Parts: sequence; C-alpha cells; structure tokens
Amino acid sequence: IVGGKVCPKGECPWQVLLLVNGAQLCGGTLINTIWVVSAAHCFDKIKNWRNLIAVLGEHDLSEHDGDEQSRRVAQVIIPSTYVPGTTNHDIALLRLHQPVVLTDHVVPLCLPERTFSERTLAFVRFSLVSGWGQLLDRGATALELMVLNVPRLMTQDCLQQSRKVGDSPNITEYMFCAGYSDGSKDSCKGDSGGPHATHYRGTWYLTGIVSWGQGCATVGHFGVYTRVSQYIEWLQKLMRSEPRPGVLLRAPFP
Amino acid sequence: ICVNENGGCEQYCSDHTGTKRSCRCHEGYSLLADGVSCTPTVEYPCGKIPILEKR
Ligand SMILES: CCOc1cc(OC(C)C)c(F)c([C@@H](Nc2ccc(C(=N)N)cc2)c2nc(-c3ccccc3)c[nH]2)c1
Ligand SMILES: [Ca+2]
Repeated sequence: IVGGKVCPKGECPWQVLLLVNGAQLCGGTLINTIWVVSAAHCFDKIKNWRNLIAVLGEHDLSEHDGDEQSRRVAQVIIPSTYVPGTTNHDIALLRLHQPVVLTDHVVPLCLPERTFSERTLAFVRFSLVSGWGQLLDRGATALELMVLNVPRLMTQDCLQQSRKVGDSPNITEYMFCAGYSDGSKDSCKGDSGGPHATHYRGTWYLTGIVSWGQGCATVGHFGVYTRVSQYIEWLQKLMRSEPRPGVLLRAPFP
Repeated sequence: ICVNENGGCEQYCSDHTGTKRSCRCHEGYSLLADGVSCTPTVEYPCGKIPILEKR
C-alpha cells in the first residue's frame, strides 16, 4: 500500500495473509469461518499446492502475539473464464482445511447480495484497500498491515482520466478503477488478492479485490480491482458445494 | 422501491407485487420491527469491528 497508514491492530479483522513455503504470497478476505476470497493471479506460479497457508488475525510480520491463526488451504477455486497471465476474471475462492475461530481479531467481511452491491455499494465513493505490499513502487513491503481510503470511478471516467499507455489491458465489466492519478496513493502488487471494503450504514462489505495496475501509484494511473458483485452467485453456489479431491478446482463461470 | 435509497433498508432489499418492499439481513443478523434495521444475533457478525464496537 502506497500513501496509506498502519491499520490499527484489529481494525482490518477480515484481512488474510497468504503464504507459500512461509513466504508472503498475497492478501485475501475472510467472508465466513471457512472461506477466503483472493485473486486468481496469486496462484499462476504455484507448484507446491500443499504448502499454501492462510493466516488470520495477522498484524505485524516481525512478531507472534498469539492472535494469529494459521490454516492450510484445502481448495483453490478459479472461474473457467480466467486465463493465467491475463487480467480478466481475477478472483479465487479458497476453502480452509479447518474453520478459523472468530475473535476480536478475526472477523469475516460481509459478502453482499449482487443487487445491493450493484445498486447501492457501487455508489459509495470511498472504500478501504489493505495489505502488507510495497510501501513504494520498487520499494520494500510493509511489516505492519497498511490501509488506504480510495475513491471509486466509473470506467468511462477512469479511461478518460488515464494516460494512454500502449498494449494496456482493457478494463472489463469484471473490473473497476479506484484510487488517485497524482502518483501519491495506491495498492501495490504485494497487496494482490486483498480486500476493497465498503462501509454502508454501520457495516462493511466486500466490493473489490486488489488485482492490477500500471506500476504502483504511477502518475496518470489508477488501481484496478475485480468487481466482486459479478461473482456473488458463482461464490454462493460454490460455498454450498461439497469439497472435491485435489487443491486446484476450475469451476464454470457463469 | 429498492433502486431508490436501498428502499430505506439498512442491508438487503426485495421488491414485491405493487408498492410492496421487504428488507432482509445477512446471516448473523435479524430484522427489527421497523422492517428496515438489522441487529446482530451472534457475537461476531460480519462487517463489524469488535474493538471499535466495544469502544
Ligand atoms: C490479473 C493480474 O494482472 C496483473 C497485471 C499487471 O500489469 C499489467 C499492466 C500487465 C500487474 F503488474 C500485476 C501485479 N499486480 C498489481 C496489483 C495492483 C496494482 C496497483 N497499482 N493497484 C498493480 C499491480 C502483479 N502481481 C503479481 C503477483 C502477486 C502475487 C503473487 C503472484 C504474482 C504479479 N504481477 C497483475
Ligand atoms: Ca504477528
């Protein structure tokens, strides 16, 4: 996260840290005690599927304070329409091997209904994005969880306010722009998979996933987030399904 | 009704036959008798921050 602040311990309790062989991989969002929402691109280069860990209640990477809960990831579900190495359909649904225990430091973020997300949440201007990603473009990653408040833009406004860069990926209906074009504030590659959380009438909801952008906090550019509202029914159907052998599962989308 | 200011609902809104509207809540919440407000039914409802709630 560039240009944000430390999220006070316990104030981003749905934040997940994904680890592969103990190394920082990605962020994620807890949506109930066994399910985590992350980005599909987090998993393009994974070979050791059995070495994938989700950490809840994490805050500071340099210390163990007892609030951290580690779980093995039993399943990684990716939509059939996602193509590795490309930007569209950047979402993954993770099933934990054992539920996390809800505490003051581990709480799920509400996965909203599609209609409520499209007609109401999509119009809340500011939302929070968080993670242990880069503090600067081409800079070191954070030891303490960081959070940033970013405004959402309509895609027409994003494209008109952006610096026309060659070979740039298209912003589809499965994405949205959020952030600033002045080069001061943005989420970064190490924040990939993390939540874009929206407040509405005293409750927080999942609206986006840190997906992509041109560098980190690049002048003339905004962060691009997976538009979670497009995947509500796809996520709900999978959460009601029985686990299947093997970690990776490609599921039909829609 | 739902398209306009979330039909007055705190959380979810469903449109019915005529000027009928039903508000609903995420699991771990119950709808109050005002028919719009959602109250937690569990210790750790989704989207609420315990350290801020208890403060
Ligand atoms: C579908 C993903 O598409 C991507 C396309 C990219 O560039 C385009 C312009 C082609 C790109 F740079 C990324 C990087 N992510 C990222 C995220 C947020 C921002 C931002 N400014 N808000 C900028 C970049 C990235 N993340 C990883 C990664 C993260 C963890 C584990 C494994 C890989 C690799 N690359 C992803
Ligand atoms: Ca720690």
